[PDB]
Amino acid sequence: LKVIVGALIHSVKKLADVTILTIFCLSVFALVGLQLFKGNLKNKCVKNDMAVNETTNYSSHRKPDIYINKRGTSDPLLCGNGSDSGHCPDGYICLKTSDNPDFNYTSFDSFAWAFLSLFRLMTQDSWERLYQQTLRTSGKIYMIFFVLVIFLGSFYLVNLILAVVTMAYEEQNQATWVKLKTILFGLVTDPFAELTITLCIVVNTIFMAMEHHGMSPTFEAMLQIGNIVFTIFFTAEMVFKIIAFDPYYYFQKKWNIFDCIIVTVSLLELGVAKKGSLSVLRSFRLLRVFKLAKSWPTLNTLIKIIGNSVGALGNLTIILAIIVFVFALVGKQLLGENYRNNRKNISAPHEDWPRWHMHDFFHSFLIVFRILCGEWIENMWACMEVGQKSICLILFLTVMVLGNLVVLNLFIALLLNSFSADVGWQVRKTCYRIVEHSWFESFIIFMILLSSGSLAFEDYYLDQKPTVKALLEYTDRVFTFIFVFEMLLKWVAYGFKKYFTNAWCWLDFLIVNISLISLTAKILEYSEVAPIKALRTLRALRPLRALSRFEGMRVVVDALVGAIPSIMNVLLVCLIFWLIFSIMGVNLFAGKFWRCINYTDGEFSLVPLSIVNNKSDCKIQNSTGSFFWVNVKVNFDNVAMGYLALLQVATFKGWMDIMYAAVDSREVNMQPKWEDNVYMYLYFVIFIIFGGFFTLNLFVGVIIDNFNQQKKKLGGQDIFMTEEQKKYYNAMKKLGSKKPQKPIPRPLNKFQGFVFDIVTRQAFDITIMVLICLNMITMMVETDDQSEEKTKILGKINQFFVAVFTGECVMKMFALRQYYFTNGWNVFDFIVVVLSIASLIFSAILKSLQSYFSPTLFRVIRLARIGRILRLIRAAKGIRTLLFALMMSLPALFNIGLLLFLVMFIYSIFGMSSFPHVRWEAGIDDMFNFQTFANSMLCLFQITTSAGWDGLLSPILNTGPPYCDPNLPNSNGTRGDCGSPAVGIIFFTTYIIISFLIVVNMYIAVILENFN
Amino acid sequence: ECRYWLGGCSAGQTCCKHLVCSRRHGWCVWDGTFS
Ligand SMILES: *[C@@H]1O[C@H](CO)[C@@H](O[C@@H]2O[C@H](CO)[C@@H](O[C@@H]3O[C@H](CO)[C@@H](O)[C@H](O)[C@@H]3O)[C@H](O)[C@H]2NC(C)=O)[C@H](O)[C@H]1NC(C)=O
Ligand SMILES: *[C@@H]1O[C@H](CO)[C@@H](O[C@@H]2O[C@H](CO)[C@@H](O[C@@H]3O[C@H](CO)[C@@H](O)[C@H](O)[C@@H]3O)[C@H](O)[C@H]2NC(C)=O)[C@H](O)[C@H]1NC(C)=O
Ligand SMILES: *[C@@H]1O[C@H](CO)[C@@H](O[C@@H]2O[C@H](CO)[C@@H](O[C@@H]3O[C@H](CO)[C@@H](O)[C@H](O)[C@@H]3O)[C@H](O)[C@H]2NC(C)=O)[C@H](O)[C@H]1NC(C)=O
Ligand SMILES: CCCCCCCCCCCCCCCCCCOC[C@@H](O)COP(=O)(O)OCC[N+](C)(C)C
Ligand SMILES: CC(C)CCC[C@@H](C)[C@H]1CC[C@H]2[C@@H]3CC=C4C[C@@H](O)CC[C@]4(C)[C@H]3CC[C@]12C
Ligand SMILES: CC(C)CCC[C@@H](C)[C@H]1CC[C@H]2[C@@H]3CC=C4C[C@@H](O)CC[C@]4(C)[C@H]3CC[C@]12C
Ligand SMILES: CC(C)CCC[C@@H](C)[C@H]1CC[C@H]2[C@@H]3CC=C4C[C@@H](O)CC[C@]4(C)[C@H]3CC[C@]12C
Ligand SMILES: CC(C)CCC[C@@H](C)[C@H]1CC[C@H]2[C@@H]3CC=C4C[C@@H](O)CC[C@]4(C)[C@H]3CC[C@]12C
Repeated sequence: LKVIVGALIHSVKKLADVTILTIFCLSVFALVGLQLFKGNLKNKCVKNDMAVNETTNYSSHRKPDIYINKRGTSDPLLCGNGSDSGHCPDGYICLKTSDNPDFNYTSFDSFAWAFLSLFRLMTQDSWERLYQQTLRTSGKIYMIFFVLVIFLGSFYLVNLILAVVTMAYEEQNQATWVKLKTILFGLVTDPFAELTITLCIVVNTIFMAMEHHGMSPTFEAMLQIGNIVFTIFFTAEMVFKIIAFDPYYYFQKKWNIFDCIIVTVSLLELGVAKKGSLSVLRSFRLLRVFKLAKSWPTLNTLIKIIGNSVGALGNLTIILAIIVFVFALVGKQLLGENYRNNRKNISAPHEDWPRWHMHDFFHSFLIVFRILCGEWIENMWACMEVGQKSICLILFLTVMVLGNLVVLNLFIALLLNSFSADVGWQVRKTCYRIVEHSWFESFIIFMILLSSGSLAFEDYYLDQKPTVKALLEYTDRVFTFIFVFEMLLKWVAYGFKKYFTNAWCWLDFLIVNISLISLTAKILEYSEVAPIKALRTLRALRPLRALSRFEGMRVVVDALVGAIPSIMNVLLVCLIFWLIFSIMGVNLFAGKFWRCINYTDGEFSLVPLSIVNNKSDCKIQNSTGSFFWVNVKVNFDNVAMGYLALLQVATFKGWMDIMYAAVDSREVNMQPKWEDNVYMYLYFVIFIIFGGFFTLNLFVGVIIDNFNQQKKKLGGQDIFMTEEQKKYYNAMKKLGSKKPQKPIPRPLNKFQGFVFDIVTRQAFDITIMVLICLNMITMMVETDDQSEEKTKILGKINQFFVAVFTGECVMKMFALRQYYFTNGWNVFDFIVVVLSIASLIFSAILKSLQSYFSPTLFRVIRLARIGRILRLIRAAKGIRTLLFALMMSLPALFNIGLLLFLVMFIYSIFGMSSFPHVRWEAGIDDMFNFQTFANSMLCLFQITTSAGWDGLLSPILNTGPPYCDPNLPNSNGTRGDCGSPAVGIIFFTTYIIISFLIVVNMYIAVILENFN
Repeated sequence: ECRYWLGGCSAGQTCCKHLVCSRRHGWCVWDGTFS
C-alpha cells in the first residue's frame, strides 16, 4: 500500500500548489462577492396596491407577494434601486424578499453560497446567469468584479491547472482457369487511377451536402439517382479491383477492407432498409472521406489522433468511458426513484417529466456526459430539489472534479503521444522629416484613440442626445480628413511601392478608404441606399489603426499571422470532418423540428398531444388566434443551418434546445412528442466526442508546434513581448533573482533594542499569520440575515483587528529603521494597514450622517480589508511563485489583452448599430442589449467566453411572428424588432472563433512564460 | 411477396412482417425493425 500512497502523494503534490492557490483565490473572491453582493439576489419586483382602497388593503398580508415573472420565463424579475441596476416595471416596487433565485441556491448572502457561486464562476458553468442576475440587482458598473474573476482565477487558474498537467506528463515522458487473362487485364493502377476514385468521393459528398428539408421531388429524385450511380461506381471499382488483385492480397489491407465495409453497407441499406430513423446508414457513404488522408497530412494527423486514442492511449480512453458508466450506474441507482417521484417539482410547467433526469441508465449516462461537458449547476439544482442534498452534492462535484481532470489528462496525453512524435525632392525630404518626427507619432496615436472612443457614443440613445450627434459627426469628419491628409503626406514622403508592400499600411489604406467612401456617399446622393448603409456599418473597424501604430499590437498580430497557414489547414480539416456530421444530422432531422405552440403573453406553450398532433391539427384547432406552427431556430434543415447547429453543440451553448427538438422529433409535419426518438442523444454524444475532443486536440497540437517552431527559430521571448517590455521583463527577473539580502544592522540602543529582535522572531511571524487566519474566518462568517447584535460584534472585531495591524505596522516602523520601507512586501503591509485605517475612519465619518450614505458605498469601502488577507501570499511559497509567473506574463498578457479589448470594441460598435432594435427574448434584456456602449460591452465580455451567445443570437434569429414583429410601430429601423439572420450568425460565429483564437494565444503565452 | 431482406417487391403486393415496399424503385425492406 506504500506504492499507492506514494502515487497519491505525488499526484496531489503536482497539483498541491495550484489547488491551494485555487482554494485561496476562490475564498478571497467569495469574500469580495459576499461583501459587495448580499441580499441583492432577494430583490424581486413585489407589486404594490397602486389603486387606493376605502378600507385597509393589508387585512391578511399572508399572500401579498404579487411577483412579475421575467418575459419569456417562469422566473420572477429581479431589480435594484441603483441607477445602474435593473428597474421594476410600472406599478411595482423593488423589495427585499426571503427567497434567492434557482430554488434558493444561487446567492451571495453567505460564505458557503458565495463560495459555490465563485466555484461556478471559475468553472464557467453558466456563469452568465449569475452575472446577469448580479448586474440586474447591484448594477452594471459591477461588471468589473466579473471581469476580474474571469480573467483571473478562472482563466489564469485553468492555465495553471493545464500547465501543471502538461508538466507532469512531460515529466512522465522524460522518465519514459482461362480467367487469369481477364485477371491481369485489370491494371487498376493508372494515371488518375486513385485520383478518379478521390474525385468520385468528393462529388458524392458534395451531392449528399445538397439534401434539405424543402427539396422538390425532382431534386430528391436527382439526388437519389446520383447516389445510385455512385453505389454502382464503387461496386464496380471494388469488383474490378478484386479480379485485378489476388483473392488474399486485396483483403489483406485495411484501407481496402474499409471500402469493403462501406460498400456492403451501401448495398445492404439502400434497398434493405428504409429511412425510418435509419438515414444514418444512408450517411455511411460520407465515411469515404478518409481516403483523402493520403493527400492531406492534417487529415492523416487527425486519423492518427483518433487511432492513438483507441490504440496506445486506449488505456486512458477506456478509463474515461468506464468512469462515465460507473458514475451513471451509481447516479441512476441512487436518484432515479427520486427523479420519478418528485418530477413535478423539477419539470417545466407543461411537462410531466424533466428534460434531464437520471430515471433510466441512458439518462444517467447522459447527465454524466453533460457534467463532463461542463454543465452541472442546473442539474445539481434539480437533483438537490428531488433527492437527498448531501448525496446529490457529493456525486455532482465528484463527477465534475474527477471527470474533467481525466478528460484534460487524456487530452494532454494525446497531445504529446500524437504530436511530439529639385524642389520635389526638397518637399519629399520635408514630408520625410515631418512624418518621422516624434510629435507626429504620439499625435497620431492620440487621434486614433480619440476616433476609437468617439465610436462608443454613437448608440441608440444618440437620437435622444441631439447636440452629441452633431459633435460626433464633426469629430468624425475632421478625424477622417486629417487621416486622409496624413496618408497623402506619407504618399508624398515615401514611395508607392514602399506603401504597398507593407502588412499594416495596407490595413490603414483600407480603413481610410471605407471612411472616405462613407463620407463621400453622405455628401453625394444615394446616401440612404442599402449598399451605403452597409459601407457605413464598417466604421466599427476603424480602431484597427491602433493595431498598427502600437508596437505590442504589431508584435501580437505578427505572431498570430505567423500561424495563419496552420490555422487555415486545421480550419479546412475541421470544416470537412464536421461536414460529415452536418449531412448526417440533416438526413436525421431535416424538417422534423417544426411544431405548434400557443403564443399568449410573449410566453410560448407547446400545445399538448391530445388536441394537436399535426401541422393540420394545430390549424384545425386554431380557435384562438394563438396557435403557431413554427420551427426551432437552430435546425438541421440545410447544410449551413446544420453547421450553425454543430457549432452550438460543440460550444455547448444552445445545446439543450437542439438536443430537445431532435430527440422529440417524430416525423415531418407531425407534432413532436416527448422523447419519441430518445436515442438521438447518442448521435449528439458521438459528434461531441469526435468533432469536439479530436478536432480540438488537432488544432491545439498544430498551433503549439507552429508557435514552438517560431520560438526556436527566433530563440527569443519576443513572440508577443516588445523590446522595452523585454527589458522590463529582465528587470522583473532581476527582482526575482534577488536571493541574497543584506542583514539589517541590529539597533544597539535600548530603544528599538529588544523590539527589533522580538519583531524579527519566527514566533512573531507565525503569530501574525495565525492572526490573519482568524481574521479571515471572522469576515468569512458573515451572513445577510444577521442581527444588529451580530453586525455590532463584527464591527467591533474589525476595529480590534485594524488596531492590532496598525500597532504591528508602527512597531515595525519604529524597531526597524527604514529597512521596513526597504522591503516591498513590508511596503504592501504598510499600505494595506493605512487603507484599513482610512476605511474605518471614513466609515465612522459617514455613519455620522454628513450626507447621503448608501450602504453599497459602505460595502465598497469595507473591501479595503482585502489587503489583510492578500498579505497571506507570502506564507505560501507556491502561491508566491505562481503569482510571480503571472506578473512575468503581464507584459505579454497585457499585449494580447489589449488586442482582445480592441476586438471587443470593434464588435461592440458593430452590434450597437446592426442590432439596437432587436426585441428582448432570452439573453437580450432591458440591460444586456446593444442599445448603448456599456450594454454592448457587457454582452461582448459575456460572449468572449462564448457564454450565452445562443441566448443573444436567438432574438436575432427571429424573422416573424410569434417570436418577433415585422412592422412594429416604434423601432421602425431594423424592420421592427426582428433581427437580421445572416448578420447575427456571422457576428456571433466569427466573434466566438476569433476570441477562441486570441484566448488560446493568451493561454500559450502564460504557459510558455511559466515554463521560463 | 414476403421477401425478407432481399430488396424485392416491385409488384402490387406488400411484404409480411416489418416490411413495406418503397417509393421510386419498388423494394420491400425491413423498415419495422432490424433486418
Ligand atoms: C415535490 O413536490 C411535492 C408536491 O409539489 C412536495 O410535497 C409538498 O411537501 C411539503 C413539504 O413537506 C408539504 O407541506 C407540508 O405538508 C403537510 C400538510 O400537508 C405539513 O407537514 C405542513 O403543514 C406543510 O404544509 C406539502 O403539503 C406537499 N405537497 C403535496 C401536494 O404533497 C414535495 O415536498 C416536493 N419534494 C421534493 C423532494 O422535491
Ligand atoms: C393527425 O393525422 C391526421 C391528419 O394528418 C388526422 O386524421 C384524422 O384521424 C382521425 C382519427 O383517426 C379520423 O377520425 C376517424 O373518424 C371515424 C370515426 O371516428 C373513423 O373513420 C376512424 O376511426 C377515425 O376515428 C379522421 O377522419 C382523420 N381525418 C382525415 C383523414 O382527414 C389525425 O387525427 C391527426 N391526429 C392523430 C392523433 O392521428
Ligand atoms: C392561427 O391563426 C393566427 C391568426 O391569424 C395565425 O397567426 C398568423 O400567423 C401568420 C404566419 O405565421 C402571420 O403571417 C406572417 O406575419 C408577418 C406579418 O404580420 C410576416 O412575417 C409574414 O409576411 C406573414 O404575413 C400572421 O401575421 C399571424 N397573425 C396573427 C394575428 O398573429 C396563426 O399562424 C394560425 N396558426 C396556424 C398553426 O396556422
Ligand atoms: C487580430 C487578428 C487580425 C490581425 C491581422 C489584421 C491585419 C492584417 C495585417 C497584419 C500585419 C501582419 C500581416 C503579415 C505578417 C507577415 C509578414 C509581412 O507580410 C508581408 C506580406 O504583406 C507580403 O508578403 P511577401 O513579402 O512574401 O510578398 C511581397 C510582395 N510584394 C508586396 C513586395 C509585391
Ligand atoms: C451503431 C453503429 C452506427 C456504429 C457502427 C460503426 C460505424 C458507424 C463506423 C464508424 C467508424 C468506423 C471504423 C473506421 C475505421 C476502421 C479501421 C479499419 O481498419 C477497420 C474498420 C474500422 C474500425 C471502422 C468500423 C466501422 C466504424 C466503427
Ligand atoms: C465537399 C468536399 C468534401 C469536397 C470539396 C473539398 C475539397 C476542396 C478539399 C477536400 C480535400 C482537400 C485537399 C486535401 C489535401 C490537400 C493537401 C494540402 O497540402 C493542400 C490542400 C489540399 C490539396 C486540400 C485542398 C482542398 C480539398 C481538395
Ligand atoms: C474557522 C472555521 C469556522 C472554518 C472557517 C470556514 C467557516 C467560515 C464556514 C465553515 C462552515 C460555515 C457555516 C456553515 C453553516 C452556516 C449556516 C448558514 O445558514 C449561515 C452560515 C453558516 C454558519 C456557515 C458560515 C461559514 C462557515 C462557518
Ligand atoms: C514542445 C512540446 C512537447 C510542448 C508541449 C507542452 C505544452 C506546450 C502544451 C501541452 C498542452 C498544451 C495546452 C493544451 C490546451 C490548451 C488550451 C487550448 O484552448 C489552447 C492551447 C493550450 C493552452 C495548450 C498550450 C500548450 C500546452 C500546454
